[PDB]
Amino acid sequence: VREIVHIQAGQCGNQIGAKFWEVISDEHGIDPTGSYHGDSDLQLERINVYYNEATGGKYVPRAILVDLEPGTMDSVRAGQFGQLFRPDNFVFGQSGAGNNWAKGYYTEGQELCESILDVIRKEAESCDCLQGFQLVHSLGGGTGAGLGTLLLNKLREEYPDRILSTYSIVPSPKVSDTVVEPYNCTLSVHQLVESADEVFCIDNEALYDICFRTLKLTTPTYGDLNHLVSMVMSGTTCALRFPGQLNSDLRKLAVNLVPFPRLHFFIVGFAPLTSRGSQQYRALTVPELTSQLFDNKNMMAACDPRRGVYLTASAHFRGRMSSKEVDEQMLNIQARNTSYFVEWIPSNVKSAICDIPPRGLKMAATFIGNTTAFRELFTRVDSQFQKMYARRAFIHWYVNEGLETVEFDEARSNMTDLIQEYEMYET
Amino acid sequence: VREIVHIQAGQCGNQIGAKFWEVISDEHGIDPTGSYHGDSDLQLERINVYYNEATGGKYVPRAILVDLEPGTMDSVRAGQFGQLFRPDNFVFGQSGAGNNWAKGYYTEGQELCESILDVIRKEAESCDCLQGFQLVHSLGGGTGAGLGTLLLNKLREEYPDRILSTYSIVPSPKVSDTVVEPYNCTLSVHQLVESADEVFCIDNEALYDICFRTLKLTTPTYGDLNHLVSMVMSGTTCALRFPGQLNSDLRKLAVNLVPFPRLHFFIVGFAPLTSRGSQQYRALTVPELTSQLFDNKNMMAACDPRRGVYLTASAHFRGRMSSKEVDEQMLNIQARNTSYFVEWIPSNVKSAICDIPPRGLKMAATFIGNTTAFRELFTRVDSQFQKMYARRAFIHWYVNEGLETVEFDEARSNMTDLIQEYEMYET
Amino acid sequence: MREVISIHVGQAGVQIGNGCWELYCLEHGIQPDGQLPDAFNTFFSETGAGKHVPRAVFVDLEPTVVDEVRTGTYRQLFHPEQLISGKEDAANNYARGHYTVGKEIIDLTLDRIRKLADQCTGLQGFLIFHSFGGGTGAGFGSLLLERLSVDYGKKSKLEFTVYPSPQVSTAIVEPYNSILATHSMIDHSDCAFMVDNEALYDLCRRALDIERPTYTNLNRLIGQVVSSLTASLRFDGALNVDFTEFQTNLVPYARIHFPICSYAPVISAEKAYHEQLSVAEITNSLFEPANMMVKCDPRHGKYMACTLLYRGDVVPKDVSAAVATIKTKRTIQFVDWCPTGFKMGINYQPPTVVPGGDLAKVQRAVCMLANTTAIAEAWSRLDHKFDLMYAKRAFVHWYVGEGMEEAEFPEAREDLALLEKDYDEVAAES
Amino acid sequence: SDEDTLRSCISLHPKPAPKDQVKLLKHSNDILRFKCHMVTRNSVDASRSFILTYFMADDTIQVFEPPARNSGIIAGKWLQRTKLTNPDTGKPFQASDFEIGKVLTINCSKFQLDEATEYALSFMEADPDSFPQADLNRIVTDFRAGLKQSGKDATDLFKKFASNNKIDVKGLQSIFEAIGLSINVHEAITIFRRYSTESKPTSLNIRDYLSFAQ
Ligand SMILES: Nc1nc2c(ncn2[C@@H]2O[C@H](COP(=O)(O)OP(=O)(O)OP(=O)(O)O)[C@@H](O)[C@H]2O)c(=O)[nH]1
Ligand SMILES: Nc1nc2c(ncn2[C@@H]2O[C@H](COP(=O)(O)OP(=O)(O)O)[C@@H](O)[C@H]2O)c(=O)[nH]1
Ligand SMILES: Nc1nc2c(ncn2[C@@H]2O[C@H](COP(=O)(O)OP(=O)(O)O)[C@@H](O)[C@H]2O)c(=O)[nH]1
Ligand SMILES: [Mg+2]
Repeated sequence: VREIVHIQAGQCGNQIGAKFWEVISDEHGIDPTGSYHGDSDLQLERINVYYNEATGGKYVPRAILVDLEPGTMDSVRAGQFGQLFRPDNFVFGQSGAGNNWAKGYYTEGQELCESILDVIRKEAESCDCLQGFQLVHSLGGGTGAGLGTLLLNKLREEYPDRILSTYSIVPSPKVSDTVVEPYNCTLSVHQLVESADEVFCIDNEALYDICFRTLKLTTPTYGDLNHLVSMVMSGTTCALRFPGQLNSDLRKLAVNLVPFPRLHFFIVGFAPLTSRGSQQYRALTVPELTSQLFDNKNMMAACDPRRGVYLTASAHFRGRMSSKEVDEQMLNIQARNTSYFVEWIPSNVKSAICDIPPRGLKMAATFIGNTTAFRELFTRVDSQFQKMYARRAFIHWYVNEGLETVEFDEARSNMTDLIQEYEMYET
Repeated sequence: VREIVHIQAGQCGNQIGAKFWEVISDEHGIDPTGSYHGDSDLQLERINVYYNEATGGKYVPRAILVDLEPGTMDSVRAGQFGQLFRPDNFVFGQSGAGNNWAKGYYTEGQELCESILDVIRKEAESCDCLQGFQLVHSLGGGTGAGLGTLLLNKLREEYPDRILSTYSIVPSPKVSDTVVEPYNCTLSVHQLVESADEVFCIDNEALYDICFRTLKLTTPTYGDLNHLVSMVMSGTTCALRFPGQLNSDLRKLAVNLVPFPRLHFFIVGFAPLTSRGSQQYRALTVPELTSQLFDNKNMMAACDPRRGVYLTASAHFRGRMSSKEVDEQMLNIQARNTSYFVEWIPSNVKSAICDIPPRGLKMAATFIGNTTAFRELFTRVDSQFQKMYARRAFIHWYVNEGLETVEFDEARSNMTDLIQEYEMYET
Repeated sequence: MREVISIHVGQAGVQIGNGCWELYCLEHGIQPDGQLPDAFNTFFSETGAGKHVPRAVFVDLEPTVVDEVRTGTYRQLFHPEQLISGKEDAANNYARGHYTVGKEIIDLTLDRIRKLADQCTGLQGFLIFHSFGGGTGAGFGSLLLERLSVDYGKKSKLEFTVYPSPQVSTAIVEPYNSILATHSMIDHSDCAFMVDNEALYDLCRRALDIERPTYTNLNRLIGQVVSSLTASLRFDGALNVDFTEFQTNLVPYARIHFPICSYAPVISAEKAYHEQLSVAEITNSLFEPANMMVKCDPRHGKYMACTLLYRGDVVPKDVSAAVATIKTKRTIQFVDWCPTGFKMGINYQPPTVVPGGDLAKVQRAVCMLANTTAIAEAWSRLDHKFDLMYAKRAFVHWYVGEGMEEAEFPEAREDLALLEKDYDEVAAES
Repeated sequence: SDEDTLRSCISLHPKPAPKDQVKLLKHSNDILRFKCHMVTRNSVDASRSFILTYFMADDTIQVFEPPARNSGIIAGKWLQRTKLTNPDTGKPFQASDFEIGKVLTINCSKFQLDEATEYALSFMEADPDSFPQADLNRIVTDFRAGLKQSGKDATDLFKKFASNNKIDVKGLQSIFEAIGLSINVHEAITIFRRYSTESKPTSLNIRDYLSFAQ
């Protein structure tokens, strides 16, 4: 009884959310009509984690959907799992996205915020217990970055105790899909640092790179890209859903991985990943799993760990397996590469094992880590922001909404201090 | 548990290595698909030396494929045993070979070296132990001579203890397949002397000669020539793979046959060999094998031993025979021909016996020796080098890559001292 | 769901309107009578029975061009109220088309536009078509734009208008009218696109292999661009792009707004079999100066911001590689103070071909709108031509007699000079 | 080589073995291509499609894997042109051993032939002596003899075993099994190629089949 509330915002959040709800529906074995048709009683033990039950044995997910324009909403309606979602949980506006952070936060944000909050209050107060919230949104856009952070602050006010774990999309450094991203990203960073307990950063360039290097897909579409992200959310909350030899929920993750309140940005990785034709040659076991997890190419964020150093890291293993072999790998990988860990924190690598692996895979693992290599990510957006801010023109679109120019100075100042915060702990 | 890593670089090495894997697969009874369909339990004792196990009951070989152009890999994919190789082990460039040592070493070598090493590191650290590496390359070429020596330097840095045994083909003195070989050969030798523990030299002209003399072939192909090379390939590692009366591995071979750090270039030979119509009438026994082994015509390298003197020699015997018979012949062959052995080292002939002979042969033998006759081989390349080094114009192709001309002077100086080194030890 | 209203003024606007609406009907599958043998609500309204009615208004001060539609095949589709015709045209006079004759009909047309807006619950912007050289395109268009600015405020007013050609010209008084319309447009317009006939003639001759084009061929090429821009709102795609999204990224300043247009692939039926036309080929062709619908070389200037729209068989991964290759081109210039510069849109609905058309059936297509300082070359040419005529006062009496006070001539000259400064100070670097 | 082995046996000087110049010079440009797939337990490899190439000038088999998008497998030449010996017969492979529906063991891997190129089928038909599987007269005579022995009307067989009044390859096999005689998949396709009145020989018609049956 550790119910988790799912919240989606914007274009990216829904399409990732739509693909995410397919996977856990498959793992528990939920028919698209909402009726249970699975294959094991273990699926019904703690189905309360993600799904609610109606009168007619028809499982409805704890999902809330938010957008400024209905274009994204209707695509979800026609999706394969479209009938599953609760009809009243769809909350949407009737105005263009605008791709403006100030417009999304202030003008249309306030109108939707009051209606959205009561929608969440329906789901929040309908469970015997409520562990935390889970947000999927984009930072380069205007609706997810703007309205999502507004909802994030309000959620903290009403429910301070609960874990506000979020999944975010980081703008690409080489070529990106929006000009005004450095404004939107920097402004959202200031809200995210103080409010959100746990933030996972995901970059599209790594996703394209992983598919080309490993899976050998010539034309990897968004369906493939969102699916790789879809594993990670399923893996993290799996400890709640299934038994194991060492349980580790979200609150365990934050305690171990967060040494200081402001250093909580994380990198994630998933294993095993193999080309469809290559799998026959592989000898998938625990030692092979550890090889991919600590390999820098499997990281889903374009921040090479070797350029920085690690502080904390946590790994989960799924599947019936010897506990000893898992524990030995944590020791060997830590002692072998001591140059990338801080001396003043021993035992930087957490381990946990869960009984039931996902479909098709005899055992799978999930990696979540925290490292100073994020200083590369924030330097890229800072250098672009200064070139943005010197040419004071794009501020025009933000001023008309009502944003004061001092906020841009404030947003960079806090984010600048975040950069040097990672710098000093390297010593 | 003395695993050996095999690496194939270039056009020449890949074709020989492809023929090499056919023999090893045949001896152990491994299917081209990788399944085991052999006939004896003894084949499964120590297959770990050359093979890894896959999940689906297949066996994958410890082979890494290297070349600058994709043309050589596609033929390997078309090879009879092409499926056996691991798909990810194929690392290739996208540029012409160039037949240039400087271009292979500097321009394309650095780009490939980083990618190749991590592929090697996968196999190197995936096994319980690793005794030595096994490289197949040509010296007259541009890819295997240039890049092969580069990887040889890096392998020594990471793995100083392991035996870096290599197999090389020497440019022919009468007619050869490339004009600029003495440049490529001279540069390679300086890397070869200091880095590699064991080097066996092979000459194509002798491989023509033995096929015409003994095997009586008027249309021998590269299949027959590479097949003869593959015999010495399996014989040397045969002591690790099978039980015997007197075991002798690589490190035993290096200790006995190498009296001084730089005098380690070796000549190889195999017995028995017969015209394939006359094989019925041959009274093949242990003394008959001894007659072939020390016969100069059977030597795989075109450097007549009688013109120099011997320092060390070693022979292996495969099959069930008498221990006294093997030991007696080496005493007789040493005393009967004392004029070709140094007085200051007695017992110049090392022996070994292996229980299981190769398929089709009731017993077989392998001969490896070291002698001052190599001074003939280095004289041929050195004398040519002086002629075209005066005509400094060929260097302009190597100059454009970035090679500085004193490297030619440095390399010849080392080769000249190596020639002098064999001169002084004749006394 | 959400609606866009199209407004056409002048002979050119009505002529382009004819080509644009025939493409909409074929794409959606609507018969010319309004019946059928989705995104219909975006451009069309359901009359109650089977017929569909479009959201468009046709305006001209002379009846000939409007009466062609009234007697044409498409006459059944349109509402008689939407077809508004004056009595006598402006005779290539801005003053006549603004003060004397324009004000006779301005409030009549505005009622019909406002009446159409009542049915548009999700109206997000307007589309307006002009010919700068014509009297009605400039004089009447300025009066309509000024009214709509105060009538509706923060509603996007996007314009797609015909710029005078560098050398090809049909009206002598053209430099006078274009400058006068420049002053009214620059403050009120949210964003205005430029195309010129001289560039289209060369494109309609070289790439599309037709030796003797007419206005009819040029109008269909214009129609393709409008359909591509509106496709992201009409149909599904991996990356939806709205009008507001276009407005924010393309314009860096208030007065720099002017973008340019391009389209690819533009090819004949014969050459289609010889080229695969993947994402790499179409994107590379968009950047050559030959494909510009405005006859100005981008190499003279620099690029501020660009937008690409992809239709058909396009995978997002291949888009990133194509644009990344674009970034490596030293032949392309960007200002340092704008590093990203790109927004990409991918839509699944492929282009629709026309019976008796000029384009082959390409499975995928791409459209580009970009902002560049190269347009400053065009403004200088018009500025120099005007000065010679005004120095000797060659046509002032015609304008003054029709309500114009002469003080307007130096003021409209001054604002254009300020605008040329604006493009120059943007082109400066720090 | 093994050819050199025979030279060594025959003469004290192993004079070079003569290659069949008549066969090489005539049949240099003749190549038969066959589409095949693996019969293996691996689900991934079972879905891989291959094209087999047999050279008549020198009796070699070459196997190529066409590139497939989003397959994740490095396609290309799967087997070089090789002088391979049939494990079933102990003799070098010949063109008569290549039959549609016949499973061939190549590189001790198991391959099932699926389709053949238009020239390969036409060349096999043009020389019935070397390709009994394409000898239609033998098939027709055996079919007529079996029908007479069974005493079953062909019209009733057509009504019983045809789907939508058309006979598939499986349907023709079913009819042959009902009579009591075997038909190879190559023989059925030869029947379809000769008799079927469509551009692509995938089905037979009632009057057309009766002409073949009577
Ligand atoms: N590209 C293009 N331009 C056109 C077309 N028809 C007219 N034009 C432009 O229109 C200009 C002539 O002015 P008009 O077409 O009469 O426009 P107007 O504002 O209505 O002028 P008036 O008739 O006096 O009211 C020419 O210079 C053309 O550039 C057309 O079909 N295609
Ligand atoms: N990987 C992935 N990225 C997406 C998807 N949809 C949108 N994005 C990214 O989200 C970023 C901003 O999109 P935007 O429309 O502004 O989202 P929103 O305004 O927050 O709703 C773009 O750079 C896209 O690359 C998707 O389905 N998959
Ligand atoms: N014995 C033998 N020699 C070969 C084979 N393939 C190539 N060679 C020889 O290798 C020499 C140099 O070839 P090259 O392609 O430049 O070798 P690489 O560049 O070092 O890989 C030539 O003289 C060839 O005759 C083979 O299969 N067997
Ligand atoms: Mg007019």
